[PDB]
Amino acid sequence: HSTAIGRVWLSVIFIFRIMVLVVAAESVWGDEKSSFICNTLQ
Amino acid sequence: HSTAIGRVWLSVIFIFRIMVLVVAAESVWGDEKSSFICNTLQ
Repeated sequence: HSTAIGRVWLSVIFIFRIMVLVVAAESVWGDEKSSFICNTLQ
Repeated sequence: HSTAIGRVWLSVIFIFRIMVLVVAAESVWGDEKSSFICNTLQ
């Protein structure tokens, strides 16, 4: 029922976001807090 | 040749400063820098 601009392009871009997020979830943001250190001793 | 106000009182006060400084030199100020710590990790 959808037109061509959303049937193809929107779905592909959504899959692109899914794949990029999966790649960047465990890898880029895996050590976001463990390696987040501050210069203070508190 | 000195008068009474400096022959007795001034000398005694000077000795008082000597004794107090000797007591407070190694004891009070002995760990002035070794125990001087800062909250930073730098």
